[PDB]
Amino acid sequence: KPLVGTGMERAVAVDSGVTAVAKRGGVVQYVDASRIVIKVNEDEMYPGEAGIDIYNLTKYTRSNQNTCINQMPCVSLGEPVERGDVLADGPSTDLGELAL
Amino acid sequence: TEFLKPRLVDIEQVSSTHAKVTLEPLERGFGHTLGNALRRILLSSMPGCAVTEVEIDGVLHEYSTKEGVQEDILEILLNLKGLAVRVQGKDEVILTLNKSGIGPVTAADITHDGDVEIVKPQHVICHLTDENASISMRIKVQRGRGYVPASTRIHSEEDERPIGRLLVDACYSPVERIAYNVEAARVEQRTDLDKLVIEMETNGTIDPEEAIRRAATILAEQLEAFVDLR
Amino acid sequence: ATILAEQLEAFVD
Amino acid sequence: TEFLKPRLVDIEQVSSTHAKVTLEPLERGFGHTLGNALRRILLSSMPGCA
Amino acid sequence: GQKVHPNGIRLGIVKPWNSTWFANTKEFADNLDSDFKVRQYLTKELAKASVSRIVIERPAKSIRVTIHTARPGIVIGKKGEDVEKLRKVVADIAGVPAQINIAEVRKPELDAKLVADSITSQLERRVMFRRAMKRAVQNAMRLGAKGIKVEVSGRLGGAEIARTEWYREGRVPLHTLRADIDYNTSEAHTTYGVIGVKVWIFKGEILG
Amino acid sequence: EIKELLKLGDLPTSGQIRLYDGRTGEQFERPVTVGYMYMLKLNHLVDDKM
Amino acid sequence: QDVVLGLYYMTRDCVNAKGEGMVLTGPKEAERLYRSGLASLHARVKVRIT
Amino acid sequence: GPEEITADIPNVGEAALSKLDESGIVYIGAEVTGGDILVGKVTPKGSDVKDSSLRVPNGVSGTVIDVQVFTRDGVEKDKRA
Amino acid sequence: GVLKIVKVYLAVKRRIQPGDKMAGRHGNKGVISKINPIEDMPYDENGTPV
Amino acid sequence: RIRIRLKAFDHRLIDQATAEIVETAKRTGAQVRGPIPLPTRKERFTVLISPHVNKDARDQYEIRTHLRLVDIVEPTEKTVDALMRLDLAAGVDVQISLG
Repeated sequence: KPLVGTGMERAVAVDSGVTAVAKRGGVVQYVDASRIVIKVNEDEMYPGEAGIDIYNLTKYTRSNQNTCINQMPCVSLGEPVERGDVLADGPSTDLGELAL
Repeated sequence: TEFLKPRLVDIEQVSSTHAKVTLEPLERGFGHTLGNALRRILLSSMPGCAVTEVEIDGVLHEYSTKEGVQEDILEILLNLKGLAVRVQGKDEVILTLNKSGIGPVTAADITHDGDVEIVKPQHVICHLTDENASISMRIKVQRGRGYVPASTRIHSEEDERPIGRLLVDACYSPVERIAYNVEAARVEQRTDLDKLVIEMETNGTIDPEEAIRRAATILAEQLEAFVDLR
Repeated sequence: ATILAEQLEAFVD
Repeated sequence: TEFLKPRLVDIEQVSSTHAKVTLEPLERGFGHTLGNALRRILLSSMPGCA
Repeated sequence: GQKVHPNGIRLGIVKPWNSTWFANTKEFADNLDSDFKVRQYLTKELAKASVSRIVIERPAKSIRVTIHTARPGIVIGKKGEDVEKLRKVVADIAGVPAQINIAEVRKPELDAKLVADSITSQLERRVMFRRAMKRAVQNAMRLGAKGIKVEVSGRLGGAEIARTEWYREGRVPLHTLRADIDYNTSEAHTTYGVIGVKVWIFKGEILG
Repeated sequence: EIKELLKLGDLPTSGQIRLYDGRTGEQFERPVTVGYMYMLKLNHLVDDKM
Repeated sequence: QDVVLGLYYMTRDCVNAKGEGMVLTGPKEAERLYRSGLASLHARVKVRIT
Repeated sequence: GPEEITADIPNVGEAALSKLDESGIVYIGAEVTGGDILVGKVTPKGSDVKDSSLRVPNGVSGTVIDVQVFTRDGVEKDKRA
Repeated sequence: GVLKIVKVYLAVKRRIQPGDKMAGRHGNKGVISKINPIEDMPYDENGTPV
Repeated sequence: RIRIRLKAFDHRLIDQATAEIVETAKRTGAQVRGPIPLPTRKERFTVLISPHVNKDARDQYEIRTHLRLVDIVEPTEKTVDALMRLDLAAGVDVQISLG
């Protein structure tokens, strides 16, 4: 988390797809050892396909420059998230910001 | 030779960790000498116990993940490296942490023995989320000084240990911050004397008068090479 | 050296 | 928890009023402790008459 | 049957025990039986893995096994997959909570038992016994044994008249109690019969 | 605004603190600048070049 | 670069410091007055040099 | 002939069969450094055996985090496959 | 075509050492030279090392 | 008073255990009685060493069970409980008994 940033850290850390930005908002079930499980609020939820969103976290693996790309959940269990919000911090990210 | 000798007159505990201590009376000019010498020794060479080997069940390496927890295993090893333990009799003990159920895993959940004292009952380690999840780690707490890291302790270890024991770096020194001040002493007949106000900040495990006594013995036994031989 | 040792001679073990 | 005691290895006596006390080996960051303590005492505390 | 067992004579001094527990006359026999069982099982399992010494140690109604092996990788397999498997079976054998530790044997050429096993294996796969013996001796010497002796006996080269042959190198003092004499034995179940292999490895003298 | 924010915290307005020396225990003259810079580790590591 | 800054700060002067206009019997006690804390590194002074 | 994936590594002694299983290949995890053996991979006729067994490069350490194997339909011993 | 296909993924953990390269965001490159102890660092009067 | 009966085959180990127990006692409570050595049981065994026959051929083994009697005169709140988490080294059967 850069103490002196410019505020463009948020847009770069979201728009580069290294963090697990929530597709549909709602609460959470948080099995998470394997995947973040998000229960969807009813307004964003389709009539059929009852549906809860299960995000795959990419754990310790090889990047193209032999660095380590790793995602860690930054939301707890039973915590509201909105559409477009971040859920898992990628490499060099801290709560959706950009921490090189 | 009209010199004097100092004593530890008042030892105030501001908290359980951050605690000042006076020294009185010091001679003229000696204040910064003893303060800087006790600072260097008290930051470099104090003995304190720390976590060395962590043994979690159903684990392969430290870069895996586990069932039912928040922090990953590297996060658990970092939060265990921050632990503050205070053993009394032995110099190498093995603790046990067993806990199931939804909720955070404090340091107060370790099934203590008699001679180990965990002085931080709000140190968080894990965040167990599944009620069917369990975690049973067996920590090993040695005792030394300085900084001995995992790379050097990769071949240094003689006692052939079995494979599966994660190696945590050893931050042995329990002193983190120390500042001294040379005030003006309130001596009823002398005005050219001073006091030394050492302001320690410990890990909670070390007793400040004991730390000052040990640093003084270290300095005296180092200077005996100058005293006796030439 | 003996000045400093006698100065620190008080609170040792 | 045992510390390294040194041996005083050399007194290169250049003149009758000159010396060079080569001294080895100490723990990491102890040479500055001993040297600075002795230097401040020898500068501003050693008794004598003039 | 001239000679005293080199391990057995030294258990009080320089050599330690394998089974390391206390029990009253009531539970002792049972414990022994359990130990025998578990050890037997382990031998059966970890034959391909080079295993030297199983050390059983049971405190507080819970069995702690310690397997000394030259290659932990084959005993452990994937990290905590094979060991874990072993553990439950051990527990079953005992009837108590089990705990397996695996000590890595540095220098398997200097471990006597391992050497013996190797020799036996060689014999089984129809090598010249003598050449095997030589190899055993030489290797140990190279590794830094103060001395080694090996002995093989019976139906050597499938010969009708059985005999014993033995190679010593360095010094192997057996009468000297303070000498660290790693002794052990094995048996090659060949087509012509059994061939017993003894091997003494003198690490050095202990001073106390 | 940097000066005013340094006045909200209890820090000196100039951005510069007097610093002592860990070796000699005595003050550096002419107070020095201490602050927090966001420093990065670039992937030119020395035990890939040796 | 660093060493010319250390020299340019060392051999300079200011119109008042600790030990302005005192007299010194050699360069050895000039360094002894700088180390003990009785003069400043730049304070104009009559010395006796050879 | 084809090359082979076996621990029965030659000339080299009880310094081959170590961070591996009885059927060959590094056994996962471990504190491997330089000069170790990861995948026993050597052929006969190549008293005429050799050591192509992919080892660890000089100067590096590490922990085997993952082993992938979509090998020539046969990699198995009698049964891990 | 390819027969035996075994890929093994090591993971070295490199710390920091004399010789690595660090840099801020402004173009201030640097090769980290000495990894000092905590004691020899310049501490301010509050006690924290830099 | 808490009487403690340490029993083991290895004497050194037993001694080590005893010391540890004392340490455990002494920090928490006060006036530990002391480590009193009782008589050692030397349970001997003779056996014929031949597989078939040779009766004068014999090995005479023994198991030396050592006893250490440690007593604690004042059981406090802190002290007695301290032993629960404080398990001793393996191969040493302890036997605490209050009153």
